[PDB]
Amino acid sequence: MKITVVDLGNINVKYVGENKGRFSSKITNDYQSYEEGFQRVEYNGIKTYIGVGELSREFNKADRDYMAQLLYSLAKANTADTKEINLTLLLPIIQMKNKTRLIETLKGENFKFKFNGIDREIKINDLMVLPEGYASYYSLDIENKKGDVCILDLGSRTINICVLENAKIVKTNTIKLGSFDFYSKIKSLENAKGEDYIEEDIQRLIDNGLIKVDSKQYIEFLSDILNAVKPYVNLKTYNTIFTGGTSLMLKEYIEKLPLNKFKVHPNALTSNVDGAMEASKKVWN
Amino acid sequence: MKITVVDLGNINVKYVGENKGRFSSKITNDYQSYEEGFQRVEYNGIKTYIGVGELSREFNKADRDYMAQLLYSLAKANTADTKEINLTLLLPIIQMKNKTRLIETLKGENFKFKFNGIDREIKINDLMVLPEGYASYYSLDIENKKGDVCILDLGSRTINICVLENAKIVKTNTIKLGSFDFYSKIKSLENAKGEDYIEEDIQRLIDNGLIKVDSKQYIEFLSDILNAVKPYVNLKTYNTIFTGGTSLMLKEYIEKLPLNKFKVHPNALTSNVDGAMEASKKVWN
Amino acid sequence: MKITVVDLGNINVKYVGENKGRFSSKITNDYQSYEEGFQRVEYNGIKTYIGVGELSREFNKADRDYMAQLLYSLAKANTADTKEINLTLLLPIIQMKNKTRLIETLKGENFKFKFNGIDREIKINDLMVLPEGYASYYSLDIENKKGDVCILDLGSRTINICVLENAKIVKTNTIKLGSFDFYSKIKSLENAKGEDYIEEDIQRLIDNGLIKVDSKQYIEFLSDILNAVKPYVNLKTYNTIFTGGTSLMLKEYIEKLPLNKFKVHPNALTSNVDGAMEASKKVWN
Amino acid sequence: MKITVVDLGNINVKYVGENKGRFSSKITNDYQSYEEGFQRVEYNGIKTYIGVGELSREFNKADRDYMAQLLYSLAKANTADTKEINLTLLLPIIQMKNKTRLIETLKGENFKFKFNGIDREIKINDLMVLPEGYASYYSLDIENKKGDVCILDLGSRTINICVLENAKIVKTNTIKLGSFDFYSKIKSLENAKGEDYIEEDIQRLIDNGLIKVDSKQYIEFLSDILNAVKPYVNLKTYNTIFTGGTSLMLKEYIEKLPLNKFKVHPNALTSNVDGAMEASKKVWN
Amino acid sequence: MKITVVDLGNINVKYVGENKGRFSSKITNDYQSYEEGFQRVEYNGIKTYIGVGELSREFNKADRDYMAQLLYSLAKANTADTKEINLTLLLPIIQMKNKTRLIETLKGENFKFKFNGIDREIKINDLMVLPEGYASYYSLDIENKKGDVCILDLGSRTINICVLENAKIVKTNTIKLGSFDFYSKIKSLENAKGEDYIEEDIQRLIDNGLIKVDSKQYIEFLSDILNAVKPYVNLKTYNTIFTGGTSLMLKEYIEKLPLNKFKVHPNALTSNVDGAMEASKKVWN
Ligand SMILES: Nc1nc2c(ncn2[C@@H]2O[C@H](COP(=O)(O)OP(=O)(O)O)[C@@H](O)[C@H]2O)c(=O)[nH]1
Ligand SMILES: Nc1nc2c(ncn2[C@@H]2O[C@H](COP(=O)(O)OP(=O)(O)O)[C@@H](O)[C@H]2O)c(=O)[nH]1
Ligand SMILES: Nc1nc2c(ncn2[C@@H]2O[C@H](COP(=O)(O)OP(=O)(O)O)[C@@H](O)[C@H]2O)c(=O)[nH]1
Ligand SMILES: Nc1nc2c(ncn2[C@@H]2O[C@H](COP(=O)(O)OP(=O)(O)O)[C@@H](O)[C@H]2O)c(=O)[nH]1
Ligand SMILES: Nc1nc2c(ncn2[C@@H]2O[C@H](COP(=O)(O)OP(=O)(O)O)[C@@H](O)[C@H]2O)c(=O)[nH]1
Ligand SMILES: [Mg+2]
Ligand SMILES: [Mg+2]
Ligand SMILES: [Mg+2]
Ligand SMILES: [Mg+2]
Ligand SMILES: [Mg+2]
Repeated sequence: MKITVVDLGNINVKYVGENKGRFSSKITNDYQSYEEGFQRVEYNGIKTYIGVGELSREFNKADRDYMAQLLYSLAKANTADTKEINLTLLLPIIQMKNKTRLIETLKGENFKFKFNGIDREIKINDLMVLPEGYASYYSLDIENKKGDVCILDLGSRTINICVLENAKIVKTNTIKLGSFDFYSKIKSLENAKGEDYIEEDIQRLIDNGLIKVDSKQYIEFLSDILNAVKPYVNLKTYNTIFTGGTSLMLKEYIEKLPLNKFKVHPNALTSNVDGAMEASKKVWN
Repeated sequence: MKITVVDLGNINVKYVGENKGRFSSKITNDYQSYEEGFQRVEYNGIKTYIGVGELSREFNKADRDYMAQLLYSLAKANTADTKEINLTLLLPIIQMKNKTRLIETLKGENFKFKFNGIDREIKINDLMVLPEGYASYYSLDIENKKGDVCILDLGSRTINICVLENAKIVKTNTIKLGSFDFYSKIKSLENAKGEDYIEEDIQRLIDNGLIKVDSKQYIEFLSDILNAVKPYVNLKTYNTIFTGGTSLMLKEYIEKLPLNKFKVHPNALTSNVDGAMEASKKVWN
Repeated sequence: MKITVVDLGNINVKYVGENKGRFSSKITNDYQSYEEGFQRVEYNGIKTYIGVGELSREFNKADRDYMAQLLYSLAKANTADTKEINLTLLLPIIQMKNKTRLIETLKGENFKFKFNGIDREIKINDLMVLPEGYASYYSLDIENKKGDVCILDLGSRTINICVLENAKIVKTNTIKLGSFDFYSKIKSLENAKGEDYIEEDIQRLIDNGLIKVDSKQYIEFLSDILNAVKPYVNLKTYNTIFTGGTSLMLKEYIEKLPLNKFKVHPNALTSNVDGAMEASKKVWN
Repeated sequence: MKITVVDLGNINVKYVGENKGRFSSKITNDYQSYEEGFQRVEYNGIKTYIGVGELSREFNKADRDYMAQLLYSLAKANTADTKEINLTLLLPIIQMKNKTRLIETLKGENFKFKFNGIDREIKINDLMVLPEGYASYYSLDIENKKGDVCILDLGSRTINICVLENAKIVKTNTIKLGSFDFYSKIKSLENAKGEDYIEEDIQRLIDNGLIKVDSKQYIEFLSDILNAVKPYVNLKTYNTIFTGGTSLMLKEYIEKLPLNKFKVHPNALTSNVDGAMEASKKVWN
Repeated sequence: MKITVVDLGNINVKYVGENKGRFSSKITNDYQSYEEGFQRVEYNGIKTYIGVGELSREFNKADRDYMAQLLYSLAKANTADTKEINLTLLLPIIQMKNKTRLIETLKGENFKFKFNGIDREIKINDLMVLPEGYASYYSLDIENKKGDVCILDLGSRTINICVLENAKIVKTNTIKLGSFDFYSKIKSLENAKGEDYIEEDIQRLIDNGLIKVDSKQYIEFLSDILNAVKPYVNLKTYNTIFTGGTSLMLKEYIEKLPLNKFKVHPNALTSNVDGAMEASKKVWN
């Protein structure tokens, strides 16, 4: 009946159902004393405190314990009364076969969990999966659908390329690259001097003004994500729709490019989710 | 019972049966993840995603894996219920003997294939073959049949000449030339500067306004396709019927010629198919 | 006085001067702590660690920062005492005009650089440029020069065709294709399952026995590089000289072809360099 | 002052001045990257690379862009110092009136051109024109001049007949036929099987041993060029002087004919040029 | 003359010279009455009792009072007679520049100290520094040097990764993680109940059987140190050499991994020291 979309992501989880929103992908099974005060979920006796701790850098995200974050998002989006829903997950455009390993464990499965002590249960009627990037196309404006575009989802570790002709995909590819490698690069020189920073506590430092990131350190990352797309796409052609949070981290610089036709998608952070929302409406409704 | 006509072509496939239409000749056996979203066919365990990828530039088109495109066209034209049909293929006017190598593999053969996952089967009662150009004559209007005409099919790589006297052919020839060489010429100067274009993604660029093709670049191609026909035909004589997609690419210029009597065939893209359709009606029906 | 030849290439750099040799085209500007242990060069304050990192997939290789690799090759080939030399670079056969943008920045220019901390300087008397493929002809044996041959340089991303009549070139063309697309194809299915491989760390895997490349995966690449040469050359004619590293990657299979006269050039990896070496001798000496 | 003779021909250009010689009639305006390496001429901003490309099959050779080949021959025959010369062109024996359209554009005209980058200029004092065949008579030996002969110039597409009584012409005619039609005939069956040959790259194949031309395929061409001369000449009468390159292509067979008196002209390839050379000497000198 | 190697470490000091050995990194400046009975060193009037007390958790170990432990190790390794030696210290692979701040204070410096009341003096001819991990490669067996390996030094707080191709390093990185965080995790739940344990007195408890460490508490730490290496290395590739004491704390579990090729280095505790010993021999001797 109700429909929900969950982009697990590697550093941010983005859910949209009856109530939309997002949070961080950090998950930790470590023991914690002041449980009342964290965001936590206990599934079949194992507890996880979300929003803090490690990052689960594992690739191939159909097996990276996509477990407590999913239920937490389901609880946070819908309400306690809801029992049966329809899930529309978003896997990368190169790992779409892994849905076989994904449906077998979720479809027609009843999940009971605490969600901060207020225990509840939820079932899913049917599961659905879409590739990242492709979904963001549907959220796109009509003016861009007609032409030949190139959805370029710049994730945290995955760049997903989906070249769309007049309402038909042509090229579909994935590249291992994103903001995470940039964070590793920054820490490679920061931790070197005397410090102890890591990939998780390094974006907040830039936000709060401790890491003096030079203007050209972003230019290098731009030219590195564009020296990995030439074999598959010519950006001057194929009017582009930059999406993903990484785009907003470089929006002030992506607009100063020698590209003849392009744009940065509005609400890029939630585009891949909103488009999948439309698609789910089209299918079930 | 039912009749179908399939012009495989080198850059466009054109089929006409219960439901007419066309598509691109691009075929690729490359692995693709998001299979659901492409147009695909799996024959005896080998899969092909049609409409994207390579071009299969091989000449002598009786052996260029005329395999998945044919079945895809058969499925797209007729319906799932249909089992037995009559095929009327169109080989060039110089490769008509190769029908021997063509009939032996198709006549009385049952073909089973997926066609985007909805597996089906089809048999062909008898196979028939006609030369390109000659067939387009039958689709021609009556006013032109009476006179002495010269069907000039300007394909992508083959110019087929069929000189018809009063309902009887006289001269029959094939020339290696067409729009593909023009595309190669354009890329020879475009890719030279800094670019990476190829023969496949170069027509769309002209359509979408990135390649500033000069007016005389078409004039050169016209005079090059006419400096290859003088030995066999004098165009001023033999009222001509330009056909093939290449003609429409030059219709605005072919009409400004110093030729005493000529025309560009209407629906030239599908003339060679419609005429063969009439001929098949005449034979079986 | 001294003469040097440098084929920058896209995945391998090949230099021949007083001391010949080669290395990888990988270049990275990323900060590195243990500088002593890498191969590095600092030019006008920007440092580059060669042999590791990215690949610089940019086409039109007259602008792809052909900068630190060139000086590194110059230092590694000649000795510290040498000051003035003559450079004979090798551009592709379709980008030979870009020498205008190449000579203006190098001719009569003194370059000072570190080369692993032992700072030195070097000047070049005059610059010279030759097209890829054509140069490899001169390294060829006499038995093949007399006839009508077709130098077919199968690079990593560029196939360069130079058809030579009796000591005179006829056809000259470039095609965007090579081993890099094959690596992308392999990773398209390897990274799909659960892995994280990329075009750079994928050949070593084949060498060390982790990627079970099927025998027909090479056959597909052969027939794909031969379905891109028919319009320009008929391989049965024009006795062929396969060159480039890609040929050695397929030497065991290129010899089982239905071609009437052909061969795989010995030391194909360095043929395009040795031939240019002869030509430079002829010109200056 | 100096004198030059230029037989443009349809497949071979033959010039004789201070330095004699010949080359191929192939001309192409197509863009080419490695300009240094071809034989090229740029006239008033349009460039042509001679010796490669198309063939310019147009008849009535007073308008077939007789433009870059002429200047190239002039430059190659004479030297850079020469400024004013006397031209003696050779039109067919049926198109001798077209000299009106030829003199108006050349006489007293200064032509400036590059000739492979070494720009130069040249003027012509007066222009002269002679018919093909007739000129070859003057190069003939004295033993044949006295009698009643029949100059039979077997060109590539034109057979020129000039019947000479005792130093006076009687019959003068032209026939559309020659080696080009034979090449078209050969390709009509070669390209049919699977191949892609054309009239331009088909003689070299015979020379290099790929086309197994049967002995009687030449006999058919002989009897076809002799079934087109009976109405105008009886070959048994009128002791004949076969000239033109086509004769050398059939010299081994023309000598086995049932003709009472005949011969194949020595240096037939250059006879029509040498005779015109004598005539020019007679007129101006 | 004599050579010594000192790995200060964060929880263990490891020295190798004329006499090898190790001890604990605990250092305390606190006053102690029964001085005779402890291991102590007094430098320029400040005394330190080694092997007991605090731990000096400071990172960037080029400034963490690397002072009394160093001299104590020097005295314990060599003998009283020795005056001049050569030091080969081991900094992490990300803090190798700090050698600048290290050499300035030690090179050519005479140090006088008590060493349990028997005052003595020592000078160092020259100082040398190597990165952790890289040094352990030299102690490795020949069978592993030839291949492409990945030295993975699992320290107490630092994981040092050095990817070695055929005798050449490629990737060099440091990660803040190790056994110390595991000890903090254990105490987080032990001290919670009623206890007062700390990171220093918690390993001995496991050894002596008071802390019932579950088998999966080590598995969590394994998967946490492997969820921090995927971005930089794929462990299935790059045959690995686990080193550092942490490896021995998990040797019984590291061998049950789904890794295709790996091993735990013998004498892992002293590998990083022995390899540096070889390197020092190579350089000075
Ligand atoms: N400057 C800026 N950056 C943002 C904002 N929101 C997200 N980002 C960046 O976008 C990245 C999130 O990547 P994400 O789209 O979640 O990757 P995914 O989880 O793999 O899909 C983070 O690294 C952020 O730095 C924002 O509001 N401002
Ligand atoms: N301008 C224009 N060109 C067209 C159109 N349809 C087809 N063409 C051109 O016609 C060519 C197709 O050639 P085709 O007839 O399929 O060759 P064949 O496959 O060998 O028979 C393409 O290169 C197109 O550029 C059209 O609607 N407009
Ligand atoms: N099997 C094998 N392959 C090789 C060898 N050397 C080079 N190659 C292949 O040749 C390719 C190098 O292409 P290259 O000639 O450098 O392209 P270019 O840089 O554009 O000129 C690589 O992808 C290698 O896989 C060899 O010794 N054995
Ligand atoms: N066997 C042979 N044939 C030749 C030779 N030279 C020229 N030919 C033939 O002669 C023809 C040239 O015809 P040509 O006299 O130039 O015709 P034109 O240009 O119209 O005057 C070519 O088709 C060649 O096959 C030769 O040395 N040997
Ligand atoms: N089980 C076991 N563990 C050991 C042994 N020796 C050392 N360890 C562990 O290894 C760790 C020492 O780490 P270390 O290599 O000194 O880190 P570093 O000082 O930063 O280089 C300690 O936490 C010990 O628990 C041993 O013999 N047995
Ligand atoms: Mg994403
Ligand atoms: Mg056609
Ligand atoms: Mg190359
Ligand atoms: Mg002639
Ligand atoms: Mg250590």
